Amino acid sequence: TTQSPLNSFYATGTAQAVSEPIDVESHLGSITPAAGAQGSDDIGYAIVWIKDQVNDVKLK
Amino acid sequence: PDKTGYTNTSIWVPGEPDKIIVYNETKPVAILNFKAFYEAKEGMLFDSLPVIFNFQVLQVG
Ligand SMILES: [Ca+2]
Ligand SMILES: [Ca+2]
Repeated sequence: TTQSPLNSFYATGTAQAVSEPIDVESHLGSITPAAGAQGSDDIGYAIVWIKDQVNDVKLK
Repeated sequence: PDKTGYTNTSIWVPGEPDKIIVYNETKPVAILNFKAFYEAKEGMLFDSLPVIFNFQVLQVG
């Protein structure tokens, strides 16, 4: 009568990667010496947000 | 001005206390005092010629 191939069974899921691993927002400052002067000053900072299940980051 | 030694202190030209340069503020300053030793030429009469000094910065740190 009917001979089934016994293959018509399926299960399906989805995957996505919609975000980059890091986000960088800058809060740097300024360097204001006189002409030819020597000095040092703190510039500011830069926030590096870490995204989903990211544990170690290697940057350049 | 916000320290013990510099409460209400001034800076003035040496030997001339009435010429105050800095008063209760932070202003790095240097004072150069000029003194002349001269021999006028015999018989020369002159009125208003200038004496000119030029300063040239060479290095800064
Ligand atoms: Ca220099
Ligand atoms: Ca991870």
